[PDB]
Amino acid sequence: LPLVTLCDGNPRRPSPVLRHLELLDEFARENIDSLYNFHLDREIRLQRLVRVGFRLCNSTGGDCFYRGYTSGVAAVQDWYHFHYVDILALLPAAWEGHFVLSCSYDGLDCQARQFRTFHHPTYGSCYTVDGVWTAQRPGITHGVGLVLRVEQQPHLPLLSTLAGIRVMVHGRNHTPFLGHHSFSVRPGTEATISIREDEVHRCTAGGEGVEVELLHNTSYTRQACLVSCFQQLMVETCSCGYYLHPLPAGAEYCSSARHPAWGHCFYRLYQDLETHRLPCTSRCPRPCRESAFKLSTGTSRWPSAKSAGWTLATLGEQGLPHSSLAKINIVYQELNYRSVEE
Amino acid sequence: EVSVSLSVGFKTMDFPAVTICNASPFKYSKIKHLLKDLDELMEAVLERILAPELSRNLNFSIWNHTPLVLIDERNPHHPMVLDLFGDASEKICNAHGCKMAMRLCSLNRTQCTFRNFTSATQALTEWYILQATNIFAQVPQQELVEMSYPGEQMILACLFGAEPCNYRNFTSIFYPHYGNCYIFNWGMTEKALPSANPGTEFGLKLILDIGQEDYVPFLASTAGVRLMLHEQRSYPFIRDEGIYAMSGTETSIGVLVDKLQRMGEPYSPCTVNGSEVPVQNFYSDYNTTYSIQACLRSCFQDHMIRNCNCGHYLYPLPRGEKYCNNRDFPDWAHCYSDLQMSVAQRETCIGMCKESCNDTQYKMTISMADWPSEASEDWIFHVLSQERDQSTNITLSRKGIVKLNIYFQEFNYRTIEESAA
Amino acid sequence: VSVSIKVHFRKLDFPAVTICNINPYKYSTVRHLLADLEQETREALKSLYGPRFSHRIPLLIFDQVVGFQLCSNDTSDCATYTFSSGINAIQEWYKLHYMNIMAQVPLEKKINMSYSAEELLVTCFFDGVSCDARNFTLFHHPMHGNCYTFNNRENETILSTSMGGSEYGLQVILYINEEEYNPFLVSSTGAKVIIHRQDEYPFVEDVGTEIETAMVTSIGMHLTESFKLSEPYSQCTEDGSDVPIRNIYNAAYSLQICLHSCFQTKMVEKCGCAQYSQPLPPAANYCNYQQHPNWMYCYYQLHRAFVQEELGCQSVCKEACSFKEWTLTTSLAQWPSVVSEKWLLPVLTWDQGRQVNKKLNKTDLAKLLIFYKDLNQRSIMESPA
Ligand SMILES: *[C@@H]1O[C@H](CO)[C@@H](O[C@@H]2O[C@H](CO)[C@@H](O[C@@H]3O[C@H](CO)[C@@H](O)[C@H](O)[C@@H]3O)[C@H](O)[C@H]2NC(C)=O)[C@H](O)[C@H]1NC(C)=O
Ligand SMILES: *[C@@H]1O[C@H](CO)[C@@H](O)[C@H](O)[C@H]1NC(C)=O
Ligand SMILES: *[C@@H]1O[C@H](CO)[C@@H](O)[C@H](O)[C@H]1NC(C)=O
Ligand SMILES: *[C@@H]1O[C@H](CO)[C@@H](O)[C@H](O)[C@H]1NC(C)=O
Ligand SMILES: *[C@@H]1O[C@H](CO)[C@@H](O)[C@H](O)[C@H]1NC(C)=O
Ligand SMILES: *[C@@H]1O[C@H](CO)[C@@H](O)[C@H](O)[C@H]1NC(C)=O
Ligand SMILES: *[C@@H]1O[C@H](CO)[C@@H](O)[C@H](O)[C@H]1NC(C)=O
Repeated sequence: LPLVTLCDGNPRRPSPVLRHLELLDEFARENIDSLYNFHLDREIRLQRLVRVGFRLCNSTGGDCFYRGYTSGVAAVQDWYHFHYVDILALLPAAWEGHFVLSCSYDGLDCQARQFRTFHHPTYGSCYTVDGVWTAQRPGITHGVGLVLRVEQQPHLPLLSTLAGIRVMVHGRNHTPFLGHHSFSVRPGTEATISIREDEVHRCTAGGEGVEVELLHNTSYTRQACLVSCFQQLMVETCSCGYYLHPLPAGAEYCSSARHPAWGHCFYRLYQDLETHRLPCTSRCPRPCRESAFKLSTGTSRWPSAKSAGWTLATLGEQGLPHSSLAKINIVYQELNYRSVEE
Repeated sequence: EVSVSLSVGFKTMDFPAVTICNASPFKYSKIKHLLKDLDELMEAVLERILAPELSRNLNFSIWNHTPLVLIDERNPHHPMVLDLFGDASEKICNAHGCKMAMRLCSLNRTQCTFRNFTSATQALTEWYILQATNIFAQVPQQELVEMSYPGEQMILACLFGAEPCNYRNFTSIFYPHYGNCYIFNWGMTEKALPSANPGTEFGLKLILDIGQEDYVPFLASTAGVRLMLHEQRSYPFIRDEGIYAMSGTETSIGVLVDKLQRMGEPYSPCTVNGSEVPVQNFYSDYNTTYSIQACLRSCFQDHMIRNCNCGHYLYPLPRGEKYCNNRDFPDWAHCYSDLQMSVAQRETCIGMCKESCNDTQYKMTISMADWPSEASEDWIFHVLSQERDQSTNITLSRKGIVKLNIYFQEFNYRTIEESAA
Repeated sequence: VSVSIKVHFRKLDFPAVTICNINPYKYSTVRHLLADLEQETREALKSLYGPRFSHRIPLLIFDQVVGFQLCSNDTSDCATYTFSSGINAIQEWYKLHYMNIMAQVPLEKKINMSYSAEELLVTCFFDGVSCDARNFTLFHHPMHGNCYTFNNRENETILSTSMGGSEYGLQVILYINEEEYNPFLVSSTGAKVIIHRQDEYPFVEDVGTEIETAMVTSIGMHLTESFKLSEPYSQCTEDGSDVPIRNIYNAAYSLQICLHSCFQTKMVEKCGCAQYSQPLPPAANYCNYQQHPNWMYCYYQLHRAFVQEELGCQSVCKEACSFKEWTLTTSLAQWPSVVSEKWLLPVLTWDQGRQVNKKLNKTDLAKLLIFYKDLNQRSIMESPA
């Protein structure tokens, strides 16, 4: 039976770097406010030119190129994201209530203590429902129901600009972020997500055969092979790793404090992915048996105007500041998954 | 014998042609120099139904084309058929025995038939659509194409993969039910671009402006961008294939190309390229490929030209004919309603158009989130307002903006193919 | 054996569409039956966030963590539900007593306490001609009250469509009155919709989609049929002609109908009453306090057995040998637009006639379009050599 991961879209400001992120917020205001009406490199700066963008150069200056966009909404987003990545690699040594207000299954209660929790820099805090139980029947009373807080005010205003929970449905023993079947839920609604699984058999046989070595514990899958291959190219060309990917045992995450031209390196390799120059796609096969999840979703307003007096008390019971909530019903659509072959 | 082969997975290929239309056919601030008199009459019809006691010197030559009549049959031995104008309180009846209808006519109005509704909302909507069609069909298209939403206004930002994009990169067409429609990656005038990676990072990213404050109030009942995916060089039948995208919302559409290829006549009746079918296609001057809906919509126009001596507004027109309108063809409303409601016509055309051997389809997965979030609105809309590259209308409407992401899904390719045993 | 796939561009049969309001019963009515219970929910909530029903299922305190008992005559062993969210305890406990009250009310009065077709449907349209309450059959669902099914009445011909798109499918405007939702039952607002064969029972609660108000919800369809071979080649059944279980649903056989009817039969077999929220076997009565004071425990244990296949049902019920399914492609758009709202709402509140003199709110309406996206019908078929 497949799992589901919920991510809040609101990453933290880790205490070890709290001052540096304030420096970046100040710098970002100084820039946007110019284009329109302390280790961080203040010269990797936004420019109005493509119509707006930012330049990247070689370690001695010399060669340079611009990433440029039709609109500032894209340029500011990506530029701030680059500087955010440039900070988080500095500190710490990878060190570290919930947004799940309530959970239930078939009348039973459940809590965050029963989920598995982790973070990812661009998706925020994440929880895995990790159900070891077997689906009894179709219908909502036989799948989980979850009530979730969407943190509309304290979003980091430049890093990500969506209001809603991200849903990722995936198999057992998978990291959720690669090959993400990312569905999303608006605040103030109840989303009824029904899951159907398709499988295909024919390639790398569950990890047996040819591979490029992986950098995290998982079932083998093509996307993970591409990610580790990209990280290998990054590390072997520029002796540091990119932050949104796992880190080889002998590497360091890139930052201007030690790798003063890493942006040029990264975005040229990423352009090789944009134009599909990289060798990884030829190195990495599909699994010899594989499955994909297909979601059919209905949505409705929640809570009703008359029963809204309840969610106010559910927030008060948790003492939370404060429609702001969302609800997700997750249904396993049919006991009818079967393989496609020949 | 025929063997069914199949395959599924991911493959680099030409990204689907995407087409973008605003739900309103025209900008009310520009088209209202024609629709002034019809709107001045429509408001009076509404006042005659909703609050009669408030009920000047209207244009009844618009009304006498196809007047609405009240019909009430709650006195079975003697029904009363009653025109709303030219007439114990003053109320129109809405009871279970009351109906509302359009009195379509022909032959110096010596023969007539009623198109019949149970609800004033449908009656008024259909009456206004027919009257506005009569109005529009008299305007030359070279001018009518300039009273709808320019791409310069509507496509507010665009980005494919990481390559720049803007309005002049779309091929424009006038689709008479929707006004100007803009087609991306159509693959006709230039080579089409491929997409080699799955996920939104490598799809099409759009910000669009629905000018809701400027919709035609009696035509544009729905607010959104009408949206469709289709293969290169084919015509977008956006009326029945089209998705909607909602404003104030980031819509993400994951695409799976799901083809089915058949053999042809010695194993199945399909046609490979349409050179063989009995009926010529009036979409020839778009230079698009053959498709059965193009063939059906050319049956209908051919039979309209055959019966009424004019062609209807919603379809192309062979170079010799005229569009139906009340000045030249007084009987066109009745003559068109017959063909529209005749199921026998649909049957005899489906018996005349052979369907294509390549059944190609896009199995979209649609996802939505509120955009922009509360914390970012105040800078996103300032940025977008400050770079419209036009010197007018500074006030970018905050409740009219859409954002689209269209991308190839994790599995983007599925194909079924017939093969000879 | 072999498989082959055929495509017909042809005039199609239209499905049966079942529409429900998400609110079971118009609250201004059922108040006169539930006030006896809402006194006790109010007392409980005022105790946590400042007694006949509290005596039947006591609320318990577990050092705050709270829940309730589900216990039986040999009270040594019995079940309990306990909740980390104290207020969620009251929400679930109220749903418990609400269902045990409603399961006692006779069917013909209970129907009258819910929405009528003339009240739920503002306007209706199909292939260019109007429809009304006379074109929908009633369907009483024990949770959702009254649901109305299009294109399903007997001894008159099944509706069939010959043109593609929303202009020639079904489209309706639904009135979804947010003022009449039960205040004590936390729920969403909208309408449920499920698209099914005429001979198929609508498990609308389990399988149905949902509609959001102030939207035009368009549901374009393609029809996929598939057929496969019987027991000499693969295990399946033809309309229930060879299984030892009875379809109490009065509908054509399917795996779900077999599962649920087998469970209802076992349910009636032990402790003598039928589970509510499902149809009633021909010799049974719905479970309730007044007749079956321990019933929820003999349901709990039997349910725990079912999910582990220990009742045998899930081993002996079989898959149906052929089926249709409509691959829906749902979408939403804001309706009415800001400018059209001026005239459209007055006209709709006139089309409702007698029912309300005050204007409709944009949030009390929903519009629905159901149509064949194209006349192409996909048929997948298997046969032996
Ligand atoms: C009701 O309104 C209709 C139109 O909605 C009025 O008809 C219009 O009458 C004017 C004046 O006769 C016509 O203008 C003509 O324009 C042509 C060039 O387009 C010009 O060559 C002529 O000298 C003249 O200016 C206009 O074509 C005509 N429109 C139509 C559709 O026939 C009518 O006057 C109004 N009737 C009543 C009863 O109020
Ligand atoms: C997942 O499967 C891999 C093999 O693909 C196995 O080595 C590993 O122990 C499993 N669990 C995790 C957490 O990776
Ligand atoms: C179908 O595709 C095949 C192979 O590309 C080609 O031979 C045939 O002309 C195509 N027909 C249409 C209608 O695209
Ligand atoms: C269409 O194909 C037919 C044979 O199938 C051929 O005779 C004809 O020349 C082709 N026409 C075009 C326009 O490709
Ligand atoms: C079709 O091609 C003809 C001849 O090249 C040209 O006159 C016409 O404008 C073209 N139309 C389109 C839509 O490309
Ligand atoms: C229920 O019946 C009562 C009278 O017995 C009537 O006042 C009420 O309108 C009825 N409601 C419905 C929905 O039939
Ligand atoms: C159901 O109640 C009725 C009336 O008392 C009667 O048929 C019988 O007593 C009951 N049957 C069962 C199975 O409980």
